[PDB]
Amino acid sequence: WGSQSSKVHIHHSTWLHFPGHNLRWILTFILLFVLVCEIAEGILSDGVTESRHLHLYMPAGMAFMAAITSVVYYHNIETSNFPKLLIALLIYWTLAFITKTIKFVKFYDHAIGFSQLRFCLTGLLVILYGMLLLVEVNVIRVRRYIFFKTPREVKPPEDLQDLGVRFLQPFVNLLSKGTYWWMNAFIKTAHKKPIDLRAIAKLPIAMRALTNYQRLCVAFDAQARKDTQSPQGARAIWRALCHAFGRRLILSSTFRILADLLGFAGPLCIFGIVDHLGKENHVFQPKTQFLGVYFVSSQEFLGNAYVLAVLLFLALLLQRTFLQASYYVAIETGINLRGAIQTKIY
Amino acid sequence: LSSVLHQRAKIPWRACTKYLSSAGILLLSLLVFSQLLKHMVLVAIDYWLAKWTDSALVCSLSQECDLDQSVYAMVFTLLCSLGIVLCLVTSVTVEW
Amino acid sequence: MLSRKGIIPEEYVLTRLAEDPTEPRYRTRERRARFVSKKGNCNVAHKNIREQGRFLQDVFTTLVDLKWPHTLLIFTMSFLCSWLLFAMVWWLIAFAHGDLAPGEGTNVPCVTSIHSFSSAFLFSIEVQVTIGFGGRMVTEECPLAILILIVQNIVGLMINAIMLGCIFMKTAQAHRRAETLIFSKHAVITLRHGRLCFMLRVGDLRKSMIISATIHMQVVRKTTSPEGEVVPLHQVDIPMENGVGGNSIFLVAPLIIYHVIDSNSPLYDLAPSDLHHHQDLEIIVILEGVVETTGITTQARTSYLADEILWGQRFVPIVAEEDGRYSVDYSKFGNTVKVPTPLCTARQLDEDRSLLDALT
Amino acid sequence: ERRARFVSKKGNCNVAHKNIREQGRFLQDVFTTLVDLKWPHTLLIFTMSFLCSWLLFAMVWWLIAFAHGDLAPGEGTNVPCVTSIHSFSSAFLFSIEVQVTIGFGGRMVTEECPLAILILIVQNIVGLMINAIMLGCIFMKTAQAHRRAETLIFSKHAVITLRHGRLCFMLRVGDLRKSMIISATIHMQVVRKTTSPEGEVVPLHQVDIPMENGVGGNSIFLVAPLIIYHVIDSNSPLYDLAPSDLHHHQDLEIIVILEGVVETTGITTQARTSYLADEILWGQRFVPIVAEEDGRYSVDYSKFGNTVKVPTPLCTARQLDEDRSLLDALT
Amino acid sequence: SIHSFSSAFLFSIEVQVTIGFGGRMVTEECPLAILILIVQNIVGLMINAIMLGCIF
Amino acid sequence: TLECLSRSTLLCVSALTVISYVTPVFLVALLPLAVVCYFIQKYFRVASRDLQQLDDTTQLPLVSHFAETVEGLTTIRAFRYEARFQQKLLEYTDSNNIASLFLTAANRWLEVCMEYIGACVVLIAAATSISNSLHRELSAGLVGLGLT
Amino acid sequence: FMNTAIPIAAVLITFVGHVSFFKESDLSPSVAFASLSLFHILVTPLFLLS
Ligand SMILES: CCCCCCCCCCCCCCCCCC(=O)OC[C@H](COP(=O)(O)OC[C@H](N)C(=O)O)OC(=O)CCCCCCCCCCCCCCCCC
Ligand SMILES: CCCCCCCCCCCCCCCCCC(=O)OC[C@H](COP(=O)(O)OC[C@H](N)C(=O)O)OC(=O)CCCCCCCCCCCCCCCCC
Ligand SMILES: CCCCCCCCCCCCCCCCCC(=O)OC[C@H](COP(=O)(O)OC[C@H](N)C(=O)O)OC(=O)CCCCCCCCCCCCCCCCC
Ligand SMILES: CCOc1cc(CC(=O)N[C@@H](CC(C)C)c2ccccc2N2CCCCC2)ccc1C(=O)O
Ligand SMILES: Nc1ncnc2c1ncn2[C@@H]1O[C@H](COP(=O)(O)OP(=O)(O)OP(=O)(O)O)[C@@H](O)[C@H]1O
Ligand SMILES: Nc1ncnc2c1ncn2[C@@H]1O[C@H](COP(=O)(O)OP(=O)(O)OP(=O)(O)O)[C@@H](O)[C@H]1O
Ligand SMILES: [K+]
Repeated sequence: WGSQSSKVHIHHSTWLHFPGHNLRWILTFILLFVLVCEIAEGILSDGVTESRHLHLYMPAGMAFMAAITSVVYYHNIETSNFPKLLIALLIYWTLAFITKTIKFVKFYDHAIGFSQLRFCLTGLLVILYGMLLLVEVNVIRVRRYIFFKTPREVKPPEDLQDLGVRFLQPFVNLLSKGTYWWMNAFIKTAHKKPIDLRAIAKLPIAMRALTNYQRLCVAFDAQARKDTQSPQGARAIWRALCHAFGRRLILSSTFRILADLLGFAGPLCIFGIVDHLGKENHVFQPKTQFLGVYFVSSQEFLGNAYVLAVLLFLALLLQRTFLQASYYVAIETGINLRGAIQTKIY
Repeated sequence: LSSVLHQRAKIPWRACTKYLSSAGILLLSLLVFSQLLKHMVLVAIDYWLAKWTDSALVCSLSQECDLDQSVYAMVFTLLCSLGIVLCLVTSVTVEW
Repeated sequence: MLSRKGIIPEEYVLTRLAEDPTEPRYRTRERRARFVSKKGNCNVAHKNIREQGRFLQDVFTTLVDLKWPHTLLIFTMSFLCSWLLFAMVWWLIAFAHGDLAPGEGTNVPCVTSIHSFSSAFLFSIEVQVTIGFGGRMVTEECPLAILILIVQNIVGLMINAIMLGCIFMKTAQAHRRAETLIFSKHAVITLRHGRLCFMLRVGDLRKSMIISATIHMQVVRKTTSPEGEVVPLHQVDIPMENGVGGNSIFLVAPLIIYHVIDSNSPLYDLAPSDLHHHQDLEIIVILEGVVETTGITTQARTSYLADEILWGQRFVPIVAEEDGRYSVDYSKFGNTVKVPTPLCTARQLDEDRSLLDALT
Repeated sequence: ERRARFVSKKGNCNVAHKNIREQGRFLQDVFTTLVDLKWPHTLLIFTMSFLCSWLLFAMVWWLIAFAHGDLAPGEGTNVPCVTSIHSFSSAFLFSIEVQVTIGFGGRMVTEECPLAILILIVQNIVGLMINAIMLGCIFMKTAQAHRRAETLIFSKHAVITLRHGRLCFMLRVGDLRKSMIISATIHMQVVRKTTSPEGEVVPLHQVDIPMENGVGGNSIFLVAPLIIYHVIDSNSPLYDLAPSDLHHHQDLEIIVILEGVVETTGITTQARTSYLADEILWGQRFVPIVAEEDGRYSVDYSKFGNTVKVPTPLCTARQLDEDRSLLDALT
Repeated sequence: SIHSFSSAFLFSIEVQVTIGFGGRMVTEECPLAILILIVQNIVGLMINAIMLGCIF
Repeated sequence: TLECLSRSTLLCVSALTVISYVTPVFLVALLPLAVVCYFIQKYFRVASRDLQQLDDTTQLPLVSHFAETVEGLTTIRAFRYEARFQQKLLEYTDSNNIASLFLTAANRWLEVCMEYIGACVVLIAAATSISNSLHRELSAGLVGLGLT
Repeated sequence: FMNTAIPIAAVLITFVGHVSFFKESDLSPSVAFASLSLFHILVTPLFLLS
C-alpha cells in the first residue's frame, strides 16, 4: 500500500488469476453473509440479558474482518504471480477449520440441535471453510510450487499483453467484474480529455469479429457433420446461433432468474419488518436457554426488525448486482452476434 | 484546442430558447402545472394510504389533519381518480 | 418503465455527409516528453511488466524506498501486531489454565496478576519491549508459558534487530544529499580555443565534499542506421574533454564542463536554425560520486532538451579573489552573456578550417 | 552431458570445485557464513544461540543455588543469594530475565554471596556481546542486495546483425524496479577452449570483449532497455564465427557481467547470463520497444526479447570485411 | 505509586529506557494509560533506533 | 423523452421528499450522498456524450462500406483484392463493437453505482425509521411508505 | 397514459375489493405496503413483456 505511491508497474501491470479464482470469491461472499448472520444473532441474543456477553459476536466480528483482509491479501498476491506468499492463507483456513470443527462438535455433545440458528450457522460455516481450504490446496496441485521440485508456472493471458487492449473487463477480479470498478479510472480520462478512437482501444480476443466468425463457422461445420441436412433453413441458422452462444446465453438467464427471485425478497422483507412492528410487544427472544446463554432460533432470528432490515440491505446488493451481471452478459453476447453475423453477411 | 471545460455547456440556453420560441407561454405553463399536480397526487395517495392503514387498524372531506372516519374509501377512490385523469391530461399536454 | 423504452429497433435513416466537426483537436498541446526531469526522477513509465514477485521478494530494500511517514506506520504496525497477537496468547493460556477466575483456592496462577485481557496486553508489552515491571511474573507452574516466553523473546529480538537494520539503512540514505548538487538550468554551445564545444556548469552547495566524482554524458536521439535499424531512444556516450580523458573531476567551486565537438561526436552536425522546441534531442548529465560522511554512492541527473540549449553564449565568471579567500557568487551561477559566434555547423566550421588553414 | 553452462541463465554459476585442502577458512568466517545462510537457517542458529546461552547460564544459576543450599525449604534461618529460587525452572526463568534484560524482579540478586555477583556480570556481558553479534549478522543480512540482482533482466537469447555496415553481436538488458543503479558497468567475455600456436591448451579461455560504447568505456546509464552490442572488429575473437557453425556442440559461451552499486542500500551487485552456441539468432534485429504516450514514454516488456528477421549475408566476418575492402579498391 | 511529579518523571525514565523497576506499574483502570504507554514505547524505540544509526 | 425525463426526475424528488418526511434524520445524511450523486451524474454525462458521438460516427462508415461494396462487387473481385476489404470490414466492425461495448459498460457502471447508493438509502431509511418508531412512536404507517 | 394508469387502477381496485368484497383482514400496513411494492415490481415487466 505504501510502495504503490512510488511505483509505475501497476499502472499498466499484467495479471494472472490463480486456478480456482471464480469460486474463491463466491465462497468469500457467501461466508461474508453467514458471518453477518452470526453477528445479527449475537447482537439479538445478548441484549435481552443484563450483561455484555461479548463472546457471541466478537469472534464473528473479527472473522468478518479476517475474511475481508484474506481476500485483499489474496488479490494482492494474485495481481503478482507470487503464489509462495499465500502459505499464510493456506495455513489460515485449516487453522480456523479445525477450531470451528471443535466448536461444532462441542455443540452437538450438549444437544444444541439444529433448532438453534447458531448451530446451523456454525455447521454451514464449517463446510464454507473446508471447501475454501480445498481451494487453497487446489492452487498447490496446479502450480506445484511449495513442495514439488519443478513448478508448473503459467504465463499471463496473451490478450492482456497488448498495449492496444484497454477494455479489461473479461480479465479482472470477480468483484470488479460485477461493480465495474475498473471503469472508474477510465471515467476520469473522459472528463480530462475527450474520448476518441485513441482513448478506447482494440477489444480482446473473445470479442474480435474474427473470433466470433471462427466460432460461427465451427458451429456450422459441426452442425453439418452431426446432422446431414441438404437445405439450410432458418432453423439451421437458429440452432447455429444457439450452439455458438449457448454457454453464455444460459449464464445471462441464470443471473437474471436469481436476480428476480432475490428481488421479490424486498417486498417480503417489508411485510416482515412492518408486521413485527405492531403493538410494541415486549421482547421475548430467548425461549430455550443453554448454560446461561440465550440461543435464538430460526423464526426468532427473522422476527427482529433490525435483523430483517439488514437482511434486506444484503438482498438488495445481490439483486442489483446479478441484474446488472445479466445485462452485461446479454449485451456482450448480442454484440458478438452482430460481429459474427455482419462478417458472415459480408 | 482546449474545450474540456467548454464542452460541458449543459445546453441550458439551447433549452430556454427552445421552449420560448416554439411552445409559447400557455402550454408550457400548463405542462409544468399538470406534472406537479399529478406528482402531488402521488404524494397525497401514499400519505393517505399510510394514515388509513394506521388509524383504521383496530366531516371527513379534509385531506389532512382529520382522523374521524370509519371508512377511508371515499377519499381514496377520489385520489385514484384524480391520478388517472391527471395522467391523461399530462400525456396529452406533453405530446401536443 | 420510466425510461424511454418503446418499439423503435430499426434505426434506419439516411444522413448527409458530415465534415469538419468542432472538436478540441486543432493542435497537440503536449510537448516532447522529457527522458529525465531536471531533478532526476526520470519520466519513463514501464508497462506490461510480467510481475513475478521480485518487487515483493526484497522487502528490506522495499522498506528503505518507503517514505518516513509510511515507514513509521509499518514500524508501528509491526510492533503493535506482535504485541497484540502475543497478548491473546498470554490471555488464552491463562484463561485455559483457569487462573483467570479470582478466588481464595488451591490454584496457583501460571502468570501472576492476570485478571483481565487488559493486564494480558500490558504483560505482552512488558515482555517484548523488555520493560519487565514484574507485577505479572511468569511462574514455574505451566511449562507452556515458559515455551511461549522463549518464543516471544526471540520474535521480539528478531523484529527489533530487523527494524534496526532497516533504520540504519534509511538514516544512511543520501537521496537528500544528491538534491544539493546543482546544474545550470540551461546549457550553452560556444567556441573555446577555436573549437566549438557544449559547455555546462555544475556546482556543489554544501561543505561536505563528494569523493570520486564522475561526470558522464549521453545524447538521446532516435537513430536510423544505414542498415535501417529503428532505435527509438539511442544513447551515445559523450566525453568530457578532461586533461586525462577520464571522467573523474574534483568539484569545490562550480566548474565548467564542456564536450569538445571533435570528428567523432554525435553533436557534429547541429545548426542553430534546427534548435527549435520540437527537435528530437536531449543531453543527459550524470554526476556520481561517494559522499564522504555516509559513504553511500549517489547520482545527480539533469537533462537539456533542444529548447533549453542557448547557442553562442558564455557563462559569466563567478569566482573572485577576496581578502581572506576565494568567493563564489551563486547569484551569477546561471547567467549567460552572448559571445560573437558563427552560425555554421560543426562540420561547416571544419570545412572552413580545412580550406582557410591550407592557404598554400 | 549435452553441454555444461559456465553460468546459468538465472545468474548462478555451475562450476564445481574439487580436491580443496580445507584449512578451516569455511568455519573460520563464522560471520560471513551466517550471512550466506538462508533466513530459515539463520533463524535456527539465532534461536539456538540464544537458547543455548540462556540454558547454559540457567544451569549455572541452578548449580550455585543448589551449592548454596538455599532451594531447600527454610524458615528465617537463611537468606538466598538469588531470591525465590525454589526450583530449576525458576533458575531457567531467571536466566531469561537477566540476559534478555526483562528484569521482572521477583527473583532478585541479593548482596549476600559474591559468586552470584560475578556470574551476573558474566551473563550481562555475554548477553550484550551475543546481542551485538546477532545485530551485526542481521544488519548485514538485511543489507543484502542479491535479491536485487533478480530484478535485472536480460534477453532470452542474443542476435548478431549488421548495424552501420559492420557486424555486431547485439544484446538487451533491462531493469524492472523504479530505483536506479548507480555507476553501472557491463562487462562481456567469450569463453572458448582456445588453443595456442606455441603448444599451450586452455580448457576454458576467457577473452574480454568491448561494449562498443561511444567513448570506449564500461559505463552504462540503464533506465530503459538498451541494445548493448559489441562491434566485431578485426581483433574481436568473434571475427571468424560462421553462421553455418552455430550448431549445438560449438564450443562457445558469451558471459555478461552487469555490475553497479544499488542506490538504496549502497551495495554493489552482479548480474550474470551466458548465451550458448545454439542460443544465437543470426541476422535478426530487435523489435523497437520504447513507445511514446501522451507526455511520457512507455516500455513494452511484452516485446522485450522478440526479434524480427532482417536480411544479411550468411558469411563470416572475415569474408565480409575483406570482400568490402576489395570492392572499394576495385571501384 | 504516582504521588508527585517526580514520580511521574521517574516512571517516564523507566518506560522509555525500559528499566522497568515495577514500583510504578500500569493497571487496567484507565485505558488512556495503555494508549500513552504504546505511544511512549514506539517513540522511544524510534528515537533510539535513529540515534544508533547516527552513532554508527 | 421530455415526458419520461420530467416524470423520472420529479418522481425522484417526490420519493426523496417522502423519505425525508418519514425519518427527519435521513436528509442530514442525504446531503453527503447527494454530493456523491452529483459527481456520478456529472462524470457519467461527460463520458456518455463522447461515447455517443463515437458510436454514431463509427456506425456510419460501416453501412457506407456495405453499400459501396455492393455497388462495385465485380471490380473488387476482379483484382482478387477481397482479403484487404475483409480486413477493412473487420476493423470497422471491431471499432463499432468496441464503441457499443464501452457505452454499455458506462451505462452499467452508472446503474451499479446508483443502485448501491439506493441500497445505502434503504439501509439508512430502514434503520432510522425502526429506531424512531421504537422511541418516538412513528405509528408504523410512515414506516411502510418509507420502505416501499 | 396506459403505462402510468394501470398501476394506480390496479391498486385502486385491489384496496377497494379487499375492504368491501373480501373483508378478510383489517388492512394492516404490513400487507398494504408489501402488496404496493409488489405491484411496482410487477408492473415494470408486465407493461414491457409485450
Ligand atoms: C449461503 C448464503 C449465501 C447468500 C448469498 C448467495 C450469493 C451467491 C453468489 C454466487 C454466484 C456464483 C457464480 C459464479 C460464476 C460467475 C460467472 C462466471 O464464471 O463467468 C465469468 C464471466 C466471464 O467469463 P470468461 O472468463 O469470459 O469465460 C470463461 C471461459 N472463457 C470459458 O471457457 O467459459 O464474467 C462474469 O460473470 C461477469 C461478471 C458478473 C458476475 C458478478 C457477480 C459478483 C457479485 C458481487 C456481490 C457483491 C457483494 C455481495 C456480498 C454479500 C454478503 C456480504
Ligand atoms: C506471510 C507469512 C508467510 C510464511 C508463513 C509461514 C511459513 C514458514 C516457512 C518455513 C520454511 C518451510 C517452507 C518454506 C517456504 C518459503 C516461503 C518464502 O520464502 O516466502 C517468504 C517471503 C518471500 O520469499 P520468497 O521470495 O518466496 O523466497 C525465495 C523462494 N524460496 C524462491 O522460490 O526463490 O518472504 C518475505 O517476503 C517476507 C515474509 C515475512 C513474513 C513475516 C510476517 C509478519 C510477522 C509478524 C508477527 C509475528 C507472529 C509470531 C507468531 C508466533 C506464534 C507462536
Ligand atoms: C506526496 C505524498 C503522498 C502521501 C504519502 C504519505 C502520506 C503522508 C501524509 C503527509 C503529512 C505527514 C505528516 C507527518 C508528521 C509526523 C511524521 C514526521 O514528523 O515525520 C516526517 C518526516 C519525513 O517527511 P518527508 O517529507 O516524507 O521526508 C523527506 C524525504 N524526502 C522522505 O520522504 O523520506 O520524518 C522524518 O524526517 C524522520 C523523523 C523520524 C522521527 C519520528 C519519531 C516518532 C515518530 C512517531 C511514532 C509514534 C506513532 C504513534 C502511533 C500510535 C498507534 C496506536
Ligand atoms: C443499448 C441497449 O443495451 C441495454 C439493454 C438492456 C436490457 C433491457 O432490459 N431493455 C429494455 C426491456 C425491453 C422491454 C426492451 C428496458 C429499457 C429501459 C428500461 C428498462 C428495461 N427493462 C429492465 C428490466 C425489466 C424489463 C424492462 C438494458 C440496458 C442497456 C443499456 O443501454 O446499457
Ligand atoms: N587444493 C588446494 N586447496 C586449497 N588451497 C590450495 C590448494 N592447492 C594449493 N593451494 C594453495 O595454493 C598456494 C600454493 O599452491 P601450490 O600448489 O603451487 O603450492 P604448495 O606446495 O601447495 O604450497 P604450500 O607449501 O604453501 O602449501 C598456497 O596458498 C596453498 O594454500
Ligand atoms: N514482461 C516481463 N517482465 C519481467 N521479466 C520479463 C518480461 N519479459 C521477459 N522477461 C524476462 O526476460 C527473460 C526472457 O525474456 P523473453 O520474453 O524474451 O523470453 P521468455 O520466453 O519469457 O523466457 P523464459 O522461458 O526464460 O522465461 C526472462 O528472464 C524473463 O523473466
Ligand atoms: K527491563
